[PDB]
Amino acid sequence: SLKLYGFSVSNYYNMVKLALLEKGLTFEEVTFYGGQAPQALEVSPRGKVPVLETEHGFLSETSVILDYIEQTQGGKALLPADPFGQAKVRELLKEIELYIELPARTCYAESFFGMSVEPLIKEKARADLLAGFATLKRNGRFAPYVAGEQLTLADLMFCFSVDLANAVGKKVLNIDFLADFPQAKALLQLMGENPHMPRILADKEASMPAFMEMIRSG
Amino acid sequence: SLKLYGFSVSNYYNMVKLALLEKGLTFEEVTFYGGQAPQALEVSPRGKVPVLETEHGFLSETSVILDYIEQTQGGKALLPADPFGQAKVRELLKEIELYIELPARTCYAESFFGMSVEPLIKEKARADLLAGFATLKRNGRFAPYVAGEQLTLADLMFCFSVDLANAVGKKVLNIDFLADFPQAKALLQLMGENPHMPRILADKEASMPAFMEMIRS
Ligand SMILES: N[C@@H](CCC(=O)N[C@@H](CS)C(=O)NCC(=O)O)C(=O)O
Ligand SMILES: N[C@@H](CCC(=O)N[C@@H](CS)C(=O)NCC(=O)O)C(=O)O
Repeated sequence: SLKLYGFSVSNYYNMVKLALLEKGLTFEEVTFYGGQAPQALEVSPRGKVPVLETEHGFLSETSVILDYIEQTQGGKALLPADPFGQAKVRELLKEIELYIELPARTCYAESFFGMSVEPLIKEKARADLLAGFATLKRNGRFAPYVAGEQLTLADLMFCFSVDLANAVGKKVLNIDFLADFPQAKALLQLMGENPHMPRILADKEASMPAFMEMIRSG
Repeated sequence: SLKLYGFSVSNYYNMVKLALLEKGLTFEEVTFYGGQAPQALEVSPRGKVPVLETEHGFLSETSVILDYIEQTQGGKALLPADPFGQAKVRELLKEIELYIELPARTCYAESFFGMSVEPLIKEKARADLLAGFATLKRNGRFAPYVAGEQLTLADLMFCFSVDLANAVGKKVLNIDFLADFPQAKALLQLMGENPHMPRILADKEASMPAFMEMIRS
């Protein structure tokens, strides 16, 4: 009965969507843009997307949602079998989220929505991203996947964060992070050949006009 | 065996320290300040503190270290047994980290280290902290603990984040967040009565001059 609330232009939503698809699980998509409206905050407490509705109620936060799905659902494992290896996947997932996705996100207004961001914000984003990509290069195994030889949750955070982060680099900061990170470049192409990727990208394109109208409205 | 790398002034280090003490676990403390030095990056890949050393190698990131401890170690459980309840604890912990601790942290230079922060950063922190405290109010159960009737990992993130965020509020932003959040004020006093808190605070005070000296040079 799992329901995934969010929208197909959301990168964090697509991470959960890809996990569900990779694991062959049944789910219903519900269009939800989150935000600060009182009715939105009742679904998602900080107004963030995605949210997973279960028999027990709503769960928000991609990393938390993925762990819940891994614990409770069947289908292909997206973690290794040993505790320390599981924690390494989660370490890499958290590094990409905190030190690549979130800093890149501070510039998405400029890179994607045509609205310049403050110089101080770009300065901090540049430093944080340089440090984030350096952490990933140092800690990632890329064998070929982020954590080693098998697809794991960390690869979902990677493939839907590093693409946008690189676009922010080239468009906003004059830096092509992937140009000198061939391990990462190879993985991004490899994740692009995932059999569920065409579905993800098709749904994203199909959903883009409504999302942009939502933007221009508020 | 377990070694905990970091320093007792670090709030993230203290969260893991408290989890280990609360679980009755043996561990060794190793003074480590992280940073961008090559030798430090070998231990902690983003240069952050704390890091746990296990028989298998180093793990960084407090939330990750706490989960690893819960999954592998003996002692008092700091999560409920049911998987949805565990996820709700982790949601609350993540929300405190991302929406309270990290925005507050953008202002620590001023609140703690005598270095004034830019207005743009102060105004962002104000709006983020107001929202993060609202999220915690609406999602937390405070019964009396963050997630319900029992102490969990989310209370560790809470008791070592919300103290500092309130200090930022009063000193930097002219807002006392806890003044209108009685369930949180009450929880913070309860956590302060934990039998391991005096050791944590004494170690912090003892470690302060060396930390400040590292900062100066
Ligand atoms: N910490 C959240 C962040 C997710 C997030 O920032 N989602 C974006 C869409 S990709 C969002 O909810 N934006 C709408 C808003 O912030 O109001 C998570 O990990 O799931
Ligand atoms: N995401 C990290 C945050 C750790 C963190 O910011 N620790 C601080 C000390 S409390 C630190 O390593 N600061 C020194 C530095 O950034 O170089 C975690 O969750 O453990």
